[PDB]
Amino acid sequence: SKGEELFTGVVPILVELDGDVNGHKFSVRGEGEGDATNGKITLKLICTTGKLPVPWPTLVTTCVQCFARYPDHMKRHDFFKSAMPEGYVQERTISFKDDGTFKTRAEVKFEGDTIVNRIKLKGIDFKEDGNILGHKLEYNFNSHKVYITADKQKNGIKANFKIRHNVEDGSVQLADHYQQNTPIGDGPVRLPDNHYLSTQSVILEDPNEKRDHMVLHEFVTAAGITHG
Repeated sequence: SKGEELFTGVVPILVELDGDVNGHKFSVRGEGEGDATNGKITLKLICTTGKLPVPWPTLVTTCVQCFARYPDHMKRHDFFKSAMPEGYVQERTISFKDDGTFKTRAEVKFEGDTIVNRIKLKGIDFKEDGNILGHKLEYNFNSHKVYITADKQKNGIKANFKIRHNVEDGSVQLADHYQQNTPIGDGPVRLPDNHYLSTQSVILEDPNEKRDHMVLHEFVTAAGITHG
């Protein structure tokens, strides 16, 4: 169908985040491009309000899963691309184990020849000396499995996963991710069989950049289904 026809080449990405964490109001704007044909996503995210009140690794999951590499036999389970022309709504609850929680609502839609991901984030109950508000998380990212299961009742999908953050002392700050995606258009989308996304990420910096920013590389590939 359509949707999958749009991600055949490189598609620009624009990210707009407006956040409130414990009263800290910030805004992130990022630029990049996507390439589902290989699993690739490239973003540069800048904090336009100044210094980010939280570590950048906390915002990776929040700041485009339609750019995943689905194998041919599993393309009938690509919910993200099937709903894309109109877009989808990505809702998330992120529960940091020993600290506050994030609540995010995003609209990921097509704005012309550009993929736009507009997010609203509100986190509360954070420790002023925790690993999040204390900036004790390492500046790298791990590899994780994103478990995607269909949600027939809402004509969408739900996904769950566990986000290993490395802390400066060699411990791990767990961010438990609960997610649900619902299409914005009034159309027939593909509800998938149970599968997962094997994700590899890379967090870098730009040496010539004086702004609070993060450069995010994403390589995600879907698996978990042998048709039979």
